[PDB]
Amino acid sequence: MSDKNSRIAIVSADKCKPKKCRQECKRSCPVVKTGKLCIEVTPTSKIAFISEILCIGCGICVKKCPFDAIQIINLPTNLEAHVTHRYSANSFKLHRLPTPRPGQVLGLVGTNGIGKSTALKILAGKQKPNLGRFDDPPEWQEIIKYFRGSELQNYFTKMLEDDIKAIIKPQYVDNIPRAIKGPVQKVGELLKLRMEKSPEDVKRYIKILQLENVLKRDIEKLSGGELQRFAIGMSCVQEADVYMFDEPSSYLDVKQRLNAAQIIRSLLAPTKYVICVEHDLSVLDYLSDFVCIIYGVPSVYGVVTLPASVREGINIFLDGHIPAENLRFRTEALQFRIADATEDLQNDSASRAFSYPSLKKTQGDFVLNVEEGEFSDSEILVMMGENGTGKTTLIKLLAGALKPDEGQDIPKLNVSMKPQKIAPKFPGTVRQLFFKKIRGQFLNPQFQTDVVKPLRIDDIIDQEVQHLSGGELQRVAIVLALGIPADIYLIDEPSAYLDSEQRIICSKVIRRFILHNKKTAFIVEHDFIMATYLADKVIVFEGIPSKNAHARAPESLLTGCNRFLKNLNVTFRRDPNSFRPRINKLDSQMDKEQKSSGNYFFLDNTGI
Amino acid sequence: DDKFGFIVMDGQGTLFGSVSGNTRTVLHKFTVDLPKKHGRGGQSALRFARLREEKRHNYVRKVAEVAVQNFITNDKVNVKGLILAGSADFKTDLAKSELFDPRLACKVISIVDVSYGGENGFNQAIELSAEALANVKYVQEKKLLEAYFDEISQDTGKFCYGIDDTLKALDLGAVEKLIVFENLETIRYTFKDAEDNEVIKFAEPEAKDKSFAIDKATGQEMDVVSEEPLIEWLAANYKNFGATLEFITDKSSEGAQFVTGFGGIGAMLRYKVNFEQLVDES
Ligand SMILES: Nc1ncnc2c1ncn2[C@@H]1O[C@H](COP(=O)(O)OP(=O)(O)OP(=O)(O)O)[C@@H](O)[C@H]1O
Ligand SMILES: Nc1ncnc2c1ncn2[C@@H]1O[C@H](COP(=O)(O)OP(=O)(O)O)[C@@H](O)[C@H]1O
Ligand code: SF4
Ligand code: SF4
Repeated sequence: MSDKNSRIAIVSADKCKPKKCRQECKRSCPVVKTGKLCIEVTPTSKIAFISEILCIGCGICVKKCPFDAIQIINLPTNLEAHVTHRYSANSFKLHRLPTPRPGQVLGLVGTNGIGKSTALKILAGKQKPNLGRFDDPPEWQEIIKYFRGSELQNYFTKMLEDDIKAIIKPQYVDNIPRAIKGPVQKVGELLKLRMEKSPEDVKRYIKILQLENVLKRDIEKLSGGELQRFAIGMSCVQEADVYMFDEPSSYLDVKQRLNAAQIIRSLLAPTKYVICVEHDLSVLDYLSDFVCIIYGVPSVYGVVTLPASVREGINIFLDGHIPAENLRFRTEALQFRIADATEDLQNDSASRAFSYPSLKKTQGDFVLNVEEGEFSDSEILVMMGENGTGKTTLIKLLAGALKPDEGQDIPKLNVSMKPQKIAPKFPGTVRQLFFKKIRGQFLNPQFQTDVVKPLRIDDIIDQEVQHLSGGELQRVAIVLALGIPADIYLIDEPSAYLDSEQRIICSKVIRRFILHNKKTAFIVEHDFIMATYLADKVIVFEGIPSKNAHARAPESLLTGCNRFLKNLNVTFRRDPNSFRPRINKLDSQMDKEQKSSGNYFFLDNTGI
Repeated sequence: DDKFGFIVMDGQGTLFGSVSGNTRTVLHKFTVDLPKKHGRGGQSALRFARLREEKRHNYVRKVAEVAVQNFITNDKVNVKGLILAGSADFKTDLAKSELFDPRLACKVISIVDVSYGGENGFNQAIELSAEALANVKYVQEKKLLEAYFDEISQDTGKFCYGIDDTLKALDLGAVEKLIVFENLETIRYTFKDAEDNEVIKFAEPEAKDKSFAIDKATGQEMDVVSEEPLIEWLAANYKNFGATLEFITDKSSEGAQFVTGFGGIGAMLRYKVNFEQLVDES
């Protein structure tokens, strides 16, 4: 009959100060003018509350709000059907959950804030869903009822009985070091205690993960990649049926992430149920039998789809649209420059730019070797390889931060540098920090599109850096490097802590400015997609991690990608509809043919 | 009352008239002649025919000029639209010619066929035109309304709502256009004494409303002395406030928005304001 619609109000308390404009929401609102209930003022907490029943959907309150604290949306009653859990009034609410299946791996992919982490907790038995209502400390009985008609119903009965206790590898990567310590109780101690499997289990898992060096080090001491892998080890070592992984690719390098994926899949063989959440598509494809996609606006809502297949789910993800849901989850589709697309220019050749000679940097524990290479103007070079290879070391030497043991690089160039792991260590607020760097760049329209508008830094401006978040801080750092003028810019691993949309904003940023400005940039990365878009040449690193390493001169996109991918031995085809790289299995039918041709990738992409 | 005038033509004849509620009466009619020269004719396949489209162009401006010269006194059109009628092409040859007066082509509101003309075709032109009339009405109300309103409230606050707000700003002459409705639910009442009074705004549901009516100090429950409709009071004193008036009901898109929000009500400002005051504040 009539169209079915709803209104949902979510307000962010961080953004709201009702002293500032007085309580302007209660006034202003036409519902309240009549004497209705749409917005009620909470006198104890001093927060405005908007009731969804009485609200008109007018949106008058939204544009009145001096910050942008209130958000009213109108949905066709898509969310109402699905309600799983709600944090509180006017807060994040979760919709649907991912199915678990024995003997298989089920994937999850989505943008941050969707409730991927929350979903894991509910499945874990850590949190009890309220069901968008009263549902108390684990009143699991009601949860089963809500899930009826879904395959999770059987799972919730199992969980309540405590027949199975799921093992969880914790999500937040930044949080782990502070929580766990063990200089004495290093990594080795944890692996010994947890090993329910065999004494072989300790050895086998350590070898495949490339943990051998790290056992002696303590947990707090570990680097990001090392920290992640230890968690993985415990999740194999444990005896249980259900192994939940939440973002296992985080911090890891390209070689290691693939390794993690294979080992985790081994659980499926013992017929143990596995669940996993990933931001990386290469890794996600490899692990999963089934895939769920989580979509919706960040921090407002996030719904889980029906289970799908591995290929199908990935294909649908890339279009940016889901048909049943009928939502354009992403505003713009992702595309990579063909390399036909790029501008044709004559580049500074001859002494294009500066050149570096052979370089060596030796710690006495690790040795880096570099081959003389050349850099030209207005180009960009990708740096790839596994961590511990001295990818980080090389960039620092060029920065002038590090002194080479051998070789010399004294350029008369101004360098801007962006560090790999970002930890605050700066007193002051976010805005102040940006402003010292450059005020003018904050004015430009491009910076509005990429930084300011999406995150809402305006709210962030007063907040402290210590108080801040991981991914938010990352986009800020990348932009800041770009803040100041320099002949050459250096960035180290921009993809960390970022979801799909966030990385891709970065890809466009580096390529566009470098082209306009006619300056050079070196970017290190693990994400294959990012490298393709930005670069014109690449340097590949090889050797053995935590031991020795080597670097190469810059070489063309096609040439460099063949070398890199040859090292992994996994080829990528193309999906004809989505135009994504389709992981071709080794011994894929196609794998053999592609290797013969010497083509690891298709539809090679280059800088714009 | 609301006045519409129309011109129904053929070569047999032509006819002018109006309706205003039940009222209905023609004004004038005339004829010319002409068999149809595109047959018989001859070595003059244009000689005779060019007198005849000329005599149509004489006819149709003598029609439409008389409709202007007695529908309008005091610029443009005094009526607020125009209609054309006839057999197939005999009226397309009007609305796209050099010989229908400029500024009059800008005022057509429907174009109708009728199987026959005169007084039998006039009832047919009222009856099937009903649709056109409804369309025009909608375009005027809904649209224009729904449009202007939202399209450009008048950012920062160049607005008021409610009686309290919409009236002070109407008293201040800060309201370009006042937006009411017809079935207004607010009226001006007086609850007062031996040498003084209070004016409050009341609706239907009397809860706390009846409660107050007073202030506080003197302490006096209440007595209503008189009651004057706000809609009417406004409907009749709009010139005094300089605010410009539009009455409306409930029919159209964004129509439902007014009922839920701007409930027969709304003031649009000339310049930009400071919103109502009161006193209950400290
Ligand atoms: N304590 C809380 N109170 C209110 N809302 C919360 C709380 N914890 C989480 N949320 C809400 O649940 C949503 C978040 O988390 P989850 O942890 O479920 O995200 P994800 O789906 O794992 O996303 P990400 O990729 O960003 O880690 C958020 O958008 C947030 O609004
Ligand atoms: N000061 C140091 N002393 C000893 N070993 C070091 C030192 N700095 C780095 N290393 C080691 O060098 C190896 C490679 O380092 P790095 O260049 O940071 O690698 P990546 O390719 O991951 O960026 C790692 O095994 C690391 O532990
Ligand atoms: S949300 Fe905005 S308008 Fe409402 S109290 Fe806070 S600051 Fe004032
Ligand atoms: S969106 Fe509209 S209806 Fe909801 S709280 Fe704001 S003003 Fe009131």
